[PDB]
Amino acid sequence: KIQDSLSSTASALGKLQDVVNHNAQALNTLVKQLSSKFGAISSVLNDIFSRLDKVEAEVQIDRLITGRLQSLQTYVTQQLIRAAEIRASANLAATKM
Amino acid sequence: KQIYKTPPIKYFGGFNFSQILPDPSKPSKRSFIEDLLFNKVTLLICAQKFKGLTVLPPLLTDEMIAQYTSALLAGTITSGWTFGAGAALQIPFAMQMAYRFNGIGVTQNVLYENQKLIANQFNSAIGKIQDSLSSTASALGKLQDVVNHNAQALNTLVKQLSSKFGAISSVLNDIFSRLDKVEAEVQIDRLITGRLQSLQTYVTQQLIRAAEIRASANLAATKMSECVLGQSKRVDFCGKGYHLMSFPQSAPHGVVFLHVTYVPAQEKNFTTA
Amino acid sequence: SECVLGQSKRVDFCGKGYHLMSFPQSAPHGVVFLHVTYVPAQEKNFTTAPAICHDGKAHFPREGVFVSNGTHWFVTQRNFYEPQIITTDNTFVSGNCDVVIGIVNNTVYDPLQPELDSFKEELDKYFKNHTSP
Amino acid sequence: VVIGIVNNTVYDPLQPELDSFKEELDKYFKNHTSP
Amino acid sequence: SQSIIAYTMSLGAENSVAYSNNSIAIPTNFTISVTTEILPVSMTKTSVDCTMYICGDSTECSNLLLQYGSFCTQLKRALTGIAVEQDKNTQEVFAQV
Ligand SMILES: *[C@@H]1O[C@H](CO)[C@@H](O[C@@H]2O[C@H](CO)[C@@H](O[C@@H]3O[C@H](CO)[C@@H](O)[C@H](O)[C@@H]3O)[C@H](O)[C@H]2NC(C)=O)[C@H](O)[C@H]1NC(C)=O
Ligand SMILES: *[C@@H]1O[C@H](CO)[C@@H](O[C@@H]2O[C@H](CO)[C@@H](O[C@@H]3O[C@H](CO)[C@@H](O)[C@H](O)[C@@H]3O)[C@H](O)[C@H]2NC(C)=O)[C@H](O)[C@H]1NC(C)=O
Ligand SMILES: *[C@@H]1O[C@H](CO)[C@@H](O[C@@H]2O[C@H](CO)[C@@H](O)[C@H](O)[C@H]2NC(C)=O)[C@H](O)[C@H]1NC(C)=O
Ligand SMILES: *[C@@H]1O[C@H](CO)[C@@H](O[C@@H]2O[C@H](CO)[C@@H](O)[C@H](O)[C@H]2NC(C)=O)[C@H](O)[C@H]1NC(C)=O
Ligand SMILES: *[C@@H]1O[C@H](CO)[C@@H](O[C@@H]2O[C@H](CO)[C@@H](O)[C@H](O)[C@H]2NC(C)=O)[C@H](O)[C@H]1NC(C)=O
Ligand SMILES: *[C@@H]1O[C@H](CO)[C@@H](O)[C@H](O)[C@H]1NC(C)=O
Ligand SMILES: *[C@@H]1O[C@H](CO)[C@@H](O)[C@H](O)[C@H]1NC(C)=O
Ligand SMILES: *[C@@H]1O[C@H](CO)[C@@H](O)[C@H](O)[C@H]1NC(C)=O
Ligand SMILES: *[C@@H]1O[C@H](CO)[C@@H](O)[C@H](O)[C@H]1NC(C)=O
Repeated sequence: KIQDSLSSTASALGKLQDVVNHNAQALNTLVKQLSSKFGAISSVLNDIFSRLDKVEAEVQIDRLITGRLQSLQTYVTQQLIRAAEIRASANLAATKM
Repeated sequence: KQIYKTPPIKYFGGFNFSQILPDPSKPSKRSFIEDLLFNKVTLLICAQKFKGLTVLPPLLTDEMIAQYTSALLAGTITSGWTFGAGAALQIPFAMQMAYRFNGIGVTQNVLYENQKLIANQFNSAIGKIQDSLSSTASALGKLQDVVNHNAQALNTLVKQLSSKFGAISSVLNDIFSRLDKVEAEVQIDRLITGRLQSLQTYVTQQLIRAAEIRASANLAATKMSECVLGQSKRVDFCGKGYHLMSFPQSAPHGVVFLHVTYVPAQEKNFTTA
Repeated sequence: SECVLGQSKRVDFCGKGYHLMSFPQSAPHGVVFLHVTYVPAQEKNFTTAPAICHDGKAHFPREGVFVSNGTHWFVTQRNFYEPQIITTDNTFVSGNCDVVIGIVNNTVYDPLQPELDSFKEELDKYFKNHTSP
Repeated sequence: VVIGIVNNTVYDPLQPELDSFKEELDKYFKNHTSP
Repeated sequence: SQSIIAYTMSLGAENSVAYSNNSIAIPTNFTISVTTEILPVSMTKTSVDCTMYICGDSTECSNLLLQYGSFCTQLKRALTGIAVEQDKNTQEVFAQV
């Protein structure tokens, strides 16, 4: 009877499913984030340098570097939280076994 | 709650505890095993912390932690395991160990009939441990990266303030003596926000690390409650085998257990119905 | 799951002492447990020996520990003073009494002793009731 | 009903407690029937 | 007759156990005691508005907050994860029957 119950519905393996979804939704937001302007002229670094003189262009890009860099520190910090939860469930599966 | 002490006579039925009980010759009251442990973990750069990075001393001094451990080892060899649940009740050691055997599934009639062999077999085991601890440099690895991660993280904090973050210079005084005050406030903001996000990052990592030490001080407090103050029925919790007892030892920023376990020797086939 | 829905063998988990049972109580943003534990009261010391030799063979307590108050020996529970007379029902034999150290001498009365002292004497009374004529 | 049971003899401990007394009580009968 | 004093900590009342190789101690009585114990199980749920906190009642601030991308959707997503988790902490303790 166990064999049919596992294959009955799509919510049986839910615990192992949101683990792989949360690790693929987090990547998409990281990729999609670099289309944002953060208050700069444009979202492309190449076109900023070819429209503004060097004295002023150093203001816009710093407003774009500090945004892309902060959007990457957030991703690491979230992973440190998640890795401390799986570590709490690999220490329970090592006790069940 | 009380600080017990072992009697002057140290004849515990043949078992030799000289390696774990306190040693009075040394200026501190630390056993022989505790000395090897304290000489294997090492705790001008500390004077290069003129930026405000200080280290506070722990509340419990080392010479007082060695007294807690002494009472654990002197109330677990005279009173058995009765002192963790009420009034400590003395019991001969050769007779207490007959109760640890009785809790495995082996009747007590085997300990007395093999008392001399078992005592020597336990005496040799404790001797081999002392050399194993001092054999390699990876024995105390778990207590080592704890002190490395907390001093390697401080150096990156200090070295981080030599960066510019897109400003003219990394030195704060020379920015003011070269630019008019109307726009010198633009450069300094780049330098006072980088130096401030480099310090918020340090705190956040400490909150993560302190949550993984708190999860190991809640396992050492369970190993001491169950393995030491009793006999554990949980398989593979207090050592690989059938548990018998344990002996705590102190160490820098940690604790070391000495699990004594029972393991079956050679076997023989048989026919059963 | 353990203290409330059962009795726990983990020492110093469901209270300070030997656990008996527990009661939950609700509270704002938490729970409160009421652990009921068993603690031994006053104690008295005795003199003990690990085995007893009667017919040249060692004897060990089936459950309990040998104690004495000076005159003659007894076997009692581990955690409550209740002495009982040594009897073959209380003990089991394992080998002769020379290999063991610390063994002491006393007498073990088999549980059939009342089953014989009230019968063999009765049978001897029966035997004397029929041999005389 | 049980599967795998095998044949052997279980020795009564109470029997020698009477067999040695059958060696005594019945012997007393043998010691008393003959005269 | 009051002042502030500084001393050294005491680890507890010193005790000595008269260990001997033919002496045992058996308790002749027992007592029953009841001990309390308190444990937190959940904390208050919270939600935060994207814009009213940052650009409150200003029409010229909310429009340029959109150039920062999907930042506060992550905040809504993160705080909702905590909120829905707090219902599991109470559903796993009291709901075992
Ligand atoms: C150690 O414990 C033993 C076991 O209880 C004590 O021996 C027993 O003591 C009781 C009370 O003293 C005796 O009962 C009395 O016996 C006399 C004998 O004539 C009788 O006249 C009284 O009416 C009463 O029944 C009991 O007989 C005795 N056991 C035996 C086998 O004689 C012993 O006194 C204890 N010793 C110490 C130092 O505590
Ligand atoms: C407990 O009881 C046993 C038996 O009742 C005691 O063993 C007996 O000990 C005596 C010594 O006092 C032995 O006597 C010896 O006889 C040999 C000759 O065979 C002689 O050369 C020795 O000098 C000594 O007199 C006796 O043989 C021995 N009984 C047996 C069956 O071996 C035992 O000593 C008692 N325990 C205590 C602590 O008193
Ligand atoms: C318990 O073990 C210790 C350590 O092995 C013994 O101390 C040794 O005794 C021998 C015999 O004289 C010496 O050669 C060693 O140098 C001692 N070692 C140390 C570290 O001091 C001790 O003798 C043993 N206990 C008993 C009762 O023999
Ligand atoms: C005797 O015990 C052994 C196990 O030590 C049984 O198995 C034999 O020994 C090893 C272990 O599998 C194999 O290499 C042998 O081939 C085994 N023997 C056979 C016949 O397979 C062995 O079966 C036992 N024999 C009896 C008679 O009890
Ligand atoms: C175990 O013993 C029993 C009785 O001692 C055996 O049962 C007898 O089996 C024979 C056949 O060999 C029959 O003729 C008898 O009628 C059986 N006795 C009864 C009371 O039914 C049994 O066969 C033995 N088992 C084995 C495996 O030999
Ligand atoms: C002795 O035997 C006679 C019969 O011969 C019987 O009546 C009597 O009760 C017996 N007495 C006892 C004490 O058994
Ligand atoms: C063990 O298995 C074999 C084959 O699988 C079978 O012939 C034999 O009867 C079995 N033994 C018992 C006691 O059932
Ligand atoms: C047999 O009976 C006689 C008395 O008639 C007695 O003296 C003798 O001891 C008895 N024999 C045995 C072995 O009991
Ligand atoms: C108990 O120890 C003392 C001294 O160590 C010794 O003289 C005595 O024989 C020991 N008692 C037993 C029963 O071994």
